[PDB]
Amino acid sequence: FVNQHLCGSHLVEALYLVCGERGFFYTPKA
Amino acid sequence: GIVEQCCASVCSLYQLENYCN
Repeated sequence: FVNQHLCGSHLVEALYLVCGERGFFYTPKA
Repeated sequence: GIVEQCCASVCSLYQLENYCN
């Protein structure tokens, strides 16, 4: 499908390909 | 969180959806 290999804020760009655009988030805490 | 999860081997969309708003 969209599936990839990379790191970081490319899984934002994967998130953008999956879920869509409009403000999209991140939920864990450390 | 999906910084690293994909930075290893290959990852699905349900992994990516998880985080999303």
